[PDB]
Amino acid sequence: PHMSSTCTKVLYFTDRSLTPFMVNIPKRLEEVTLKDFKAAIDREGNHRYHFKAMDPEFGTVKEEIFHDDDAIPGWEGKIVAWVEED
Repeated sequence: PHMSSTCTKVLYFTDRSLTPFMVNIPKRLEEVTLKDFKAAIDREGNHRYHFKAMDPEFGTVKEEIFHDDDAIPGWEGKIVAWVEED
């Protein structure tokens, strides 16, 4: 079963693993929201979400995002995220 090109691949780290997980979002990227990431990683409970971003002032940072509806940062079809127990 084959996927479309409107994939965005996500690497995510978890509290409970040393090795990242890789999953895909069936959205482009300018379309992915915390809602979609949430679903994709399908972990349940209370978590905090931090994402690889570039801020023009601080450089590369892990920027926390909270709201289902917020857009999430990525680059060239890739998202990098960290999940924690909250």
